[PDB]
Amino acid sequence: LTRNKGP
Amino acid sequence: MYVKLISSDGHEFIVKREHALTSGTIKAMLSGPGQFAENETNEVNFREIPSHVLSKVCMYFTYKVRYTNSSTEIPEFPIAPEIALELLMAANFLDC
Amino acid sequence: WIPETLYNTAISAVVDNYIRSRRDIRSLPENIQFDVYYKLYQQGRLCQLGSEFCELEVFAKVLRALDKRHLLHHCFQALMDHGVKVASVLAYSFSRRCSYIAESDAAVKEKAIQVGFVLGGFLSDAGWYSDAEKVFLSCLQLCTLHDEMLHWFRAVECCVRLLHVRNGNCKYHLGEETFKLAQTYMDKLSKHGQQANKAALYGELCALLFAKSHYDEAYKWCIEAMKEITAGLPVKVVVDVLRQASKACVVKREFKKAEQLIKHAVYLARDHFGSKHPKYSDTLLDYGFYLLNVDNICQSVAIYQAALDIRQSVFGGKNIHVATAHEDLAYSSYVHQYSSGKFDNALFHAERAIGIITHILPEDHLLLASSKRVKALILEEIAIDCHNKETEQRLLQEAHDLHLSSLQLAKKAFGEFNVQTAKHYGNLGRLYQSMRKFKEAEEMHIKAIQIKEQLLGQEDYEVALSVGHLASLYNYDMNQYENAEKLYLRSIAIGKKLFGEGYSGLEYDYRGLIKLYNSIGNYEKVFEYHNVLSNWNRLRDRQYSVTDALEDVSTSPQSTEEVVQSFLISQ
Amino acid sequence: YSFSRRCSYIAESDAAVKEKAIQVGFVLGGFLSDAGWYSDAEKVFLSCLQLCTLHDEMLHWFRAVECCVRLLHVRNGNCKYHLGEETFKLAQTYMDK
Amino acid sequence: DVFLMIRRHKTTIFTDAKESSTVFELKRIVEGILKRPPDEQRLYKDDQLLDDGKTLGECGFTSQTARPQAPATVGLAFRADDTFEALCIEPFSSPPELPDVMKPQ
Amino acid sequence: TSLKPRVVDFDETWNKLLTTIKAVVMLEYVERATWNDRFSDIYALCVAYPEPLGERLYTETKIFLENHVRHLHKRVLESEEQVLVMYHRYWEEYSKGADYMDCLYRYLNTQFIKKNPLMEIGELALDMWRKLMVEPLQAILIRMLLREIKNDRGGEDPNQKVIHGVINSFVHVEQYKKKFPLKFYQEIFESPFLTETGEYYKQEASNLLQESNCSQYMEKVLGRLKDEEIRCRKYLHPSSYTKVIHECQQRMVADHLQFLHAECHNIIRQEKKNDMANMYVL
Repeated sequence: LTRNKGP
Repeated sequence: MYVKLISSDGHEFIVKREHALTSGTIKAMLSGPGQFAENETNEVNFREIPSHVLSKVCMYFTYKVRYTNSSTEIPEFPIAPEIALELLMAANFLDC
Repeated sequence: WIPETLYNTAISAVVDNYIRSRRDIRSLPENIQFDVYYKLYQQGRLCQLGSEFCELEVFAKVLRALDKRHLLHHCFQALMDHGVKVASVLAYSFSRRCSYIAESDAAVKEKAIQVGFVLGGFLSDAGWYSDAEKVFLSCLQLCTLHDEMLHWFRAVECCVRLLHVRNGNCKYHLGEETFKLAQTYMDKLSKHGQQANKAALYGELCALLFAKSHYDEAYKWCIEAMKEITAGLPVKVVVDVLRQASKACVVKREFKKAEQLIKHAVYLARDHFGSKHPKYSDTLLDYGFYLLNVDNICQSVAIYQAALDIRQSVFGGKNIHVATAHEDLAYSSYVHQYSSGKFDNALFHAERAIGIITHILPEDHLLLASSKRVKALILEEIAIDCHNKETEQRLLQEAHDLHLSSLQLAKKAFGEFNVQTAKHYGNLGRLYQSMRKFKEAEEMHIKAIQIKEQLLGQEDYEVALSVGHLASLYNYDMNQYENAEKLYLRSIAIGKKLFGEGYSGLEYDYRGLIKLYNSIGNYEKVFEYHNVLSNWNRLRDRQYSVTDALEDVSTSPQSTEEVVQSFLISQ
Repeated sequence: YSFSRRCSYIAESDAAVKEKAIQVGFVLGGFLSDAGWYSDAEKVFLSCLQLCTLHDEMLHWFRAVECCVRLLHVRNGNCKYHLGEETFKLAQTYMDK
Repeated sequence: DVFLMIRRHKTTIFTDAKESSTVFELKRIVEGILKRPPDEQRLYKDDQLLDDGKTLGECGFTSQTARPQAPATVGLAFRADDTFEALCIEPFSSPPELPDVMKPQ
Repeated sequence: TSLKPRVVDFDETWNKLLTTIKAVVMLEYVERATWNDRFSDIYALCVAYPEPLGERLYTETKIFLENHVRHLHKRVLESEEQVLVMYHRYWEEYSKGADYMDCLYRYLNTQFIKKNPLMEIGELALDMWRKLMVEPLQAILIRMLLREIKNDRGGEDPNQKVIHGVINSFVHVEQYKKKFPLKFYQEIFESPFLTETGEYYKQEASNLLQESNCSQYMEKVLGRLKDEEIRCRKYLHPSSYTKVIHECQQRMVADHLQFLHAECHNIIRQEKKNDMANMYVL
C-alpha cells in the first residue's frame, strides 16, 4: 500500500 | 339471505348472499339500487354470463366460503379446459 | 391455507390447455392476457412465452398493463436469458410495420408511433439500446415523411428518446447528429409560433457531453436544461434532468449544488415511482456517484447496493442495467475497502459486470472499457496483497490486458486527448508501478498529468489523484524526492481545497511525505507530519460517522421549483 | 403439473379412460424417473396412485402397488427417505388386500 | 356436510346440508327459499323419489360425491294440486365445441 | 353475447350510462335490472375492442361531474339565505350517489384507475365536490355555519341534521386521502371555529365577572364548559373533541388564573368544600 486508489 | 344470480340463458342460481359477496362485483351490484328489490331474494341479472359458467361461479362461491382459512390441505378447483376461457372472463368481471 | 381466486384458477387452467386456446388468449382483455403470459413465465414455459412475445401485436397489448410493468421487465429479461432474441425480433417487426404503412393516413400513422413510443421506451428501460434505436428510428422516419405541427412534436419527442438510446449504447458521434436534428425540428416549431419544452432534450445532451468528458459544456447545458423546468413536466423528465445536472455539478467540482440536486431527484423518484422502480435505481446509482465523489465513500456502497438490488429484482441477470450497477458497486467497494484490502465482494461484482456485458454487447463496445477497468483495478490490488509471485505476475498480466483493452476502446471512441483515456493512462501508470516497471510508469503518469491538467484545470480531483500517484511513483519506487515533494504538496493542497482536512486520500500522501523526509532529512517535518496524520485520523473518526443517505434525503426536504431556483440563482 | 391437473378431472370417469390415464402416467413417470427428474416424477406417480385407489376393483390394487413400487424408487433417488417407509407400508397394505 | 343443487326447471339452489340430516330439513330449506309447502315437493335423485323418512346419507348423497367443488344435483317438482308434475330439469348450456387439437385434420 | 372484448360505440352506451348516473347521483329511482345491466355496459366499455375505452369513460365521467356539481353550486347560489339547508340536502344525495357510483364503476376503479393523476370514481366525485362546491363556498358557508353554533350558545335551536351534516361533510370529503385525512377539516372550519369560540369565550366570559362574584362565577364556569361538552357531541367531529375544550378553558381560565389563585387563599382558610371540587376538576 504505497499509492492511492485508481481513477 | 339468498340472492338469485340470473344468468343470460335464464337459469336462476339461488345461492346464499354470504356466498355471493365473495365476488366484489356482485357485492357492488347488490349495493345501492340493487338492494332496493323488496321481493326478499335479490335478482342479479347477468346477461353477459352464460348459465353453464355461472353455475361454475356459484360452485366456486360455495367452495371458497366453505374452504376459507382451512387448517388442512386444500384441493384445487375442478375447472374443465373447454370452460376455462369463459370462466376466466367471468372471474375478471366478477372480481372473484 | 387460503383458497386461490377463481381468476388464478382459471389462469392456471387456460395456460394448461394452452395451444387449444392459444389463439383465443389474444381475444382476452389486456390484463387477463398479461396474467396468462406471466403464468407461462411462472410455470417455466419460456419457449411458448417467447414465441408469443416476439409478436408485436401480442406484445403491444402486454405493454398496456402499466401497473404490472415491473413484472414484464423481469419476464422479458428471462426471455433474453432464454436465448430468444425478443427485442431484436420486436424491433425488426416494428420496422417492417412502419415500412408497410409508410403510405397511409395520419390516423393510423399516429397509432403506430404511440405503439412505437411505448415499445421503444420499454426497450430503453430494459436496456436494449441497440434494439430500441431501430424502433425510434422507424418512428422518426414516420415523423419525417410528412411535415406538420403534430408530426413535429412527435419528431421532437422521438429525437429526445433517440438521444437517450444513443447515449446508453455509447454512440456519441450519432448522438450529436441526433441533437442537431432535434434542434432543427424545434427551430421549425418556433418559426410557426410554437415553443416545445427543451428540458428532456438538453438533459440528454448533458448526458451526452458528460459521457464524452466535456464537463464544462455539460455543466453549461444542464444549466440550460434546468432553466426550463416547470410544473407541467412529467416526473421522469424532471428526475432525469436533476440527475444529469447533479452529475455535471459533481464533475464540475460544485459539490454543494449537486447535494440538493441529487437529493431532490432521489426523493422525487422515491415518491412518484416508489422504492422498487428502475428509475429510482438510476437515481440511487447517480446518488452513489455523488457520494463516491464527495469522499462520503462508506455511505456510497450502501447506495449502489440499494441500486443494484432494485435492478436485480426488476431485471434479471444478463442485463446492461444490472451490469452497470455491478460495475459501479464493484468500483465503490474497491474504493471503500481499498485500505482494508478485502476485495472479495468487489471482485465478485466486477466479474459479474464483465460476465454480463461480454454476453450482450460486442467486444469493441465502450461499456467494456468502464467494466474492464474496475476488474483490473481490483485484480492489481489483490495481487499485491498475496505473497505468491507466480500469482501476482499472472494477475498483473491480466490487469495489463484489461487496461490495454479499456485504453483501446477509450482511444478509439474519445480519441487520445480526453479525460477517460487519460484516467486509463493513470491506471496503467499505477499498474506499471506495481509491475516494477519504472520508466514506463513515469511516462504513463506524465501523459496522464498532461491530459488531465488542461482538460480539468490545475486544481481538479482527478488530476490531484494522478499527481498523488506520480508522487508515490517518484517517492516509494524511483527515489526522485525533489519532484516527489512538490507533487505531494500539490496533491495535498488540491485535496484540502476541494474536500478539506477529512479527505481519505490524504493519508497515502502524508505517509509518503513521512517516508520521504525519513530518508532525506528534516526530522522536525517528520514529527509534525506524524502530528498532522494523528489529527487527520482523529478528524476521520468523526467524519466516519455512518448514517443512511436514504434518511439524509429524509421526506419532503424542499419543493420541486425551490431546488431548481436555488441552483439557478447561484449561477 | 399438466398430467396431475388433467388426471384429477377423470376421477369419476369410466374404467377405460382411467386405465388409459394410468398407462400414460406410467410411461411419463417412468421417463422422468429414467431421466432423473424424481421430484417431477413423484407428482405423476402420486396422481397415478390417487386414481388407482378410487374404485374397489380387482386390477386397481395391482396398478396401485405398481404405482407404489415406483414412488419408492423416485423417493430414494430424490433422497426423500422419510416418505419411503410409509410408501413401503402403504404398498404392503395393498399387497395384503 | 353435503352440498346439493336443487334444480326444478331453471332454478338451482346452491344449498348445503348435513350428511346425517333428513329430507325434511332440505324441504324446509326450500320452504325458506321458494315459500312452498313440503307436501308439494317431490325430490328426485336421478329419477328416484326420496322418502321424507330417510336421511341424505342413506339415499346416496355423501361427502365425497357431493363436494363443495362439484355438488350433486337433486330434482324438484311442484304439485299445483293436479297429480304433481314430472321432472323437467333443463340442462344449463353447451360450452363451445373445443376440438381435440391432435385430431387428424 | 359474452364477456369478450367486442367493438362497441361510446355514444350509445355512454348515453345509456348517462341516464342512470344522473339517476344515481341525485338519488332518483333507477330500475334494479337496469342497474345490473349498466355493470355489463361499464365492463364492455372498459375492455372494448380494438382499444380499451376506459380513459374515454373516465374523461366523460369527469366531464359529467363537472356539469353536475357546478349546476348544484349555481342552484345553491340561487337559494340565498337557504344555502346551508340546501347544501346539506344536496350533500346527502351527492354522498350516497357517489358511493353508489363507486359501486357501479368498480371495474373502472380496479382495472383502469388503480392500474394506470387518476382518482377512484367515488373519490374523484368527492374531490370534485371539494373543488367545485365547497371551495367556491369556502368563506360563504363559514359565514353563517359559525353563526348557528354561535346562535345555539345564545339560546337558539339550529337544525341538528343540517348543522352536523355540513360540518362532518368536510371530513367526509377527506375520506380517501390517507396522508392527511383531516387537513380540510382543520384548515377550513376548525381553525375559524376555534378563534370564533375563543372570541365568544373572551368577550362574553369577561362579562361573567362584571356583575357576578367569584362564587357565582365558579358555578357558571361549569355551566358553559359542560354546555360546550354537550354541543361538542352534536356539531363536532370526534377528532376535534379534546382540543376545543382545552382551547375554551384556556381563554376563560388560563387568562384568569391569577384571580383564581388569589381567591384560592380564601377558600383554603374558610374551608369552602362546596367550591373545593370546582378547583379539583379544573
